Amino acid sequence: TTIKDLWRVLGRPVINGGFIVGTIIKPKLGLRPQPFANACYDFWLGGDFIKNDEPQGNQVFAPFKDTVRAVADAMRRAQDKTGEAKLFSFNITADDHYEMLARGEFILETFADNADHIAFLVDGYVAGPAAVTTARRAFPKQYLHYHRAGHGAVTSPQSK
Amino acid sequence: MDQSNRYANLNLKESELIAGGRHVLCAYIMKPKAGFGNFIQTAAHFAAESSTGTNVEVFTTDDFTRGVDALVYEVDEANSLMKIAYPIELFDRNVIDGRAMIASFLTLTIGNNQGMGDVEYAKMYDFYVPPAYLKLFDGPSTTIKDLWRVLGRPVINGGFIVGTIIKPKLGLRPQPFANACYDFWLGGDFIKNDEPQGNQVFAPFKDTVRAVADAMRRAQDKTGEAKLFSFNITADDHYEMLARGEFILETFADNADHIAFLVDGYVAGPAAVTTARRAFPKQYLHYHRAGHGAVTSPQSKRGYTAFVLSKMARLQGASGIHTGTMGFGKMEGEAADRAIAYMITEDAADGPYFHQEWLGMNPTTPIISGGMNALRMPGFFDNLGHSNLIMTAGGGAFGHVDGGAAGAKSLRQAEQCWKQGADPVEFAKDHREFARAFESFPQDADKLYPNWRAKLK
Amino acid sequence: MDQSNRYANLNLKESELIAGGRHVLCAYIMKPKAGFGNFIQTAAHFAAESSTGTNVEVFTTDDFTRGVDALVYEVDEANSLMKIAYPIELFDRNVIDGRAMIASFLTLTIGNNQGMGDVEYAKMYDFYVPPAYLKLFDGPSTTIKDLWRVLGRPVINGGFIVGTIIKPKLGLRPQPFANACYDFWLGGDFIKNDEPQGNQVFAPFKDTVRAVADAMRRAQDKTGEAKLFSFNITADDHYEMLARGEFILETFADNADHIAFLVDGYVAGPAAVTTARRAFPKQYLHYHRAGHGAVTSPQSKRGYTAFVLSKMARLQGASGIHTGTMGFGKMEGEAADRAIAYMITEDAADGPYFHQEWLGMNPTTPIISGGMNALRMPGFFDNLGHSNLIMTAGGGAFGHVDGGAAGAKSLRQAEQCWKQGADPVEFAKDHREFARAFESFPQDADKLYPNWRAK
Ligand SMILES: O=C(O)[C@@](O)(COP(=O)(O)O)[C@H](O)[C@H](O)COP(=O)(O)O
Ligand SMILES: O=C(O)[C@@](O)(COP(=O)(O)O)[C@H](O)[C@H](O)COP(=O)(O)O
Ligand SMILES: [Mg+2]
Ligand SMILES: [Mg+2]
Ligand SMILES: [Mg+2]
Repeated sequence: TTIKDLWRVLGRPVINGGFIVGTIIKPKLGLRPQPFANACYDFWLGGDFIKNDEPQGNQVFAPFKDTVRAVADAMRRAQDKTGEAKLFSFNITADDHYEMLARGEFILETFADNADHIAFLVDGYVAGPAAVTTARRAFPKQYLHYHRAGHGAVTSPQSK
Repeated sequence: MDQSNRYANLNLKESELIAGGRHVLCAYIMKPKAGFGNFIQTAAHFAAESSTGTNVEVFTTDDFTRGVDALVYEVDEANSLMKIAYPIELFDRNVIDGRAMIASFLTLTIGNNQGMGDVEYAKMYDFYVPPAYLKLFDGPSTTIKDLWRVLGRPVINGGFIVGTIIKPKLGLRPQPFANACYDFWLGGDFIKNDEPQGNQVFAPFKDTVRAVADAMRRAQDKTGEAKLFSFNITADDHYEMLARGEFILETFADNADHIAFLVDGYVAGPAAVTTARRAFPKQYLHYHRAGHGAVTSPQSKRGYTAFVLSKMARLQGASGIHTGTMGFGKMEGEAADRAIAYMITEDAADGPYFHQEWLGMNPTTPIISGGMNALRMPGFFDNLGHSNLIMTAGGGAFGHVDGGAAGAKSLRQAEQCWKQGADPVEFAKDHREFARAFESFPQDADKLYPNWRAKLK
Repeated sequence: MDQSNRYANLNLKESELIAGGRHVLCAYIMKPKAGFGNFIQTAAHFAAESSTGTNVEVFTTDDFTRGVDALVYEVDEANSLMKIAYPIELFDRNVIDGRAMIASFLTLTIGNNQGMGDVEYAKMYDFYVPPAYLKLFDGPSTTIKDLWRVLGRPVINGGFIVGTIIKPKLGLRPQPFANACYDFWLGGDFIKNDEPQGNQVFAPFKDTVRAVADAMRRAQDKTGEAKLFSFNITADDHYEMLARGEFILETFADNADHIAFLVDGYVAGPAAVTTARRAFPKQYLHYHRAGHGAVTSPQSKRGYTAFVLSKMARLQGASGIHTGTMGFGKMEGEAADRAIAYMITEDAADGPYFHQEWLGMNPTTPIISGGMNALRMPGFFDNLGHSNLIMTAGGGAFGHVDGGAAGAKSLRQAEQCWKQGADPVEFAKDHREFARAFESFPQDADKLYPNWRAK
């Protein structure tokens, strides 16, 4: 999957479809499911794409399934209000391959007719290539968003 | 019962329906049966049976239902033409991933309407799929580019893939089967299973797969060139398809990207095509259409055309589909079938009634097969205009008098002649294997090249 | 190229080919195109393209190959008849369990031969399957007995299952859909999804399944009788079919044995039918044949007949298949179609060309549907001779002027009229739901019972 597939969902040209206006839900951690979804809705009134901040998932104060359901409702509301397609990139990173599958399968089923508006975020540097491949091979029709948190430990020019 | 007031709206404009992007359009050639309704009444009942209604009024109908009715928007009784607009909300979607299914498109648009007692016949000639519905289809994941890359060809306009089918259709035991493979691969690129070859008692699947893998490795060592094989993994059982594909990839090992999977998509159905597309997206999916002629033949006034079949196969995710020889081979076909190839390969193309934008959906290769040989190829290519495709010649290769390798070479040379714009008889004087195709198929040579004897001596 | 010396052996005796048990026999109505070969030459080429050959000689052919050639063994050019014997070794088998696949039978016997440039047309009217090949097919695992048992009927000759289809075909949202189910179930037994109903954006699958399960509980509590539902689980993706079926059974819970699974087997194909048969063998498999008319219609001279389709469906494992109304309803059909029902229900039966022994393979129910209503049923049963079947009437139930429940009772009562041997107009004098079906469908009433209003 490539940006072509995001441009197509947005109704843009599939060749040089242009700039995708995005954000990250901030606070990095701390928003409960409904204030999280309220921030999504607000941003989507003027923007295209939202990604989870890299550590957001299934914290005790923002359970994964409740957050996924509130975000799916916010996507429908924002799309109904604006008449424009909206995208979300969900963190499905886990140590356990079966947890990654369980997260991705739940998201696609929940988003239903908006399932092609979903990207899957993987923290590929800390979880490793095995986690990246789990998402690439299990969900090849969903845009795979590689987040590189931790890379700076070796990539910095300060490191030789 | 006259349902034309509900199901016909001839004041709708086709460009507004296309522009709106909320409807699938289908164009049919139809005739009412004698003693029932007129053309519009019959077309209206056809739309009702293809969307929300039945042959009588039901008291459970509400206005929400009426809003998703399929509508007859254009008729031309003189040319037996009927066009229907299907609201895209009617089509079924997967619960697991929200994607489209061709089974739902088929059920509504060419399902029960094919058994109506008040219709003599109705055949779909074209369909339009708007962006909102088009993007929900799988589309191809692997293309000819992936075969060209393995062959060391350019990934854009990589050219002609010289192929064959292992003949006899059935009857070769595993080692004679693999020997024919090896012989052809000394001069050619690609081999496909003949459509029914699989796990017959006399040619067990695992033994054949192992012998073919050894023949691929020996031909590649002998020639220094990459070779391809397309295996039939068709089964009624999904788990048998998986078991066949998994065994092949493991056995071929470092040559696993040289493998294509063949599915008899018309007889096994879209479910079998989707099993291969979704289980093995990194393996070229070769759609074989055995049985299609029962509806696609122009002799049939029912079902759908080969153009419609080919267009659906691209949505389903075939990497390639058999498009026929366009009148140049042994099966039914016409020169005008070149438009089928353009619909499945281009990003934008014209069907008989609708223009289609593919929005970057991957192309489906036209696979040319059916009574082809070296002698018939130049005329075929003149009609199509290119050779960025796979052509398989079973009888044309294994019926060459000097063997499979010579027959493969004869097909390579045929395309080299067409590419150089050469006269085939003159060209033949300097290309033996191609000149020996004249002697292997002397009935084709007398028809296509009269007096080839006097010049080829 | 004339291949008749190899692929035609008209000295073979059909009775010896049957007795040998080593061949599948197919009977076709075939016409050659002009300017090619004569009838036998064309039939021989047809057999070559349907077994071991092509249109030219290939030097890889050996005598072992010649031994598995399909052979033209009988021709009747005057009646355009061609009969071909296929050695059973030709047919593909599963690597995982050694069983047969209908996809291989179809590929060889009615595959590429349907695109031949030298044939005008060729349609299969009958086929014979010997014991050695027959026993390798799945066959049905669930039958009408399993529905009769759930209904509390005798498991032998349990009788007529009163059914409907939820109409509108599409458009009802989940609660309006479930309300129509509840209403019909107050008078009837069985409800099927209309063939395209599934997971439309306006009627999501899980919401509809949950509302229907609540309606089943309410109708069962109200009536004290068991109710059945046949859900469409058709999908291109095998994993979507499993996901739909698994959700339904879990949701219906203690009513899970009241569920049948509907598969659009002609458009989704044999692969979809086998997914349901093998994944859910304890759930009645309802084969819906939408699209079949493109080849089965007598207007077509290609492909195969409805008889051939129905016979294959029994081998595939359909618990039931739509066999049509045999000319009594809105779809194309002939009264002679009663022989289709007998082929799929009996242990031994005659097709147009071949007698078939089923060796105890389970029967497939004839599912009767398509423009049926209470008025048309007596004539239907008189032609068939029995009512041990499922009949679904969508328009016939939901077009009844007094509602779905009354619609259901008119169907029940019209079978009681036929079973009792009563005159339908006299019977209607004492059965109001039946009588009101005459008022609901007055054009059918005027044709079938001329002076019903006076009486
Ligand atoms: O079995 C055969 O006849 C072929 O292998 C061709 O063999 P030959 O080269 O010897 O003729 C193909 O299956 C047909 O081409 C199918 O027709 P189509 O491509 O139209 O679907
Ligand atoms: O959609 C329909 O038309 C039906 O639900 C019948 O509804 P009605 O009762 O309202 O007519 C069935 O699918 C047809 O009977 C199929 O034909 P067949 O059984 O011949 O395959
Ligand atoms: Mg971040
Ligand atoms: Mg073939
Ligand atoms: Mg129906």
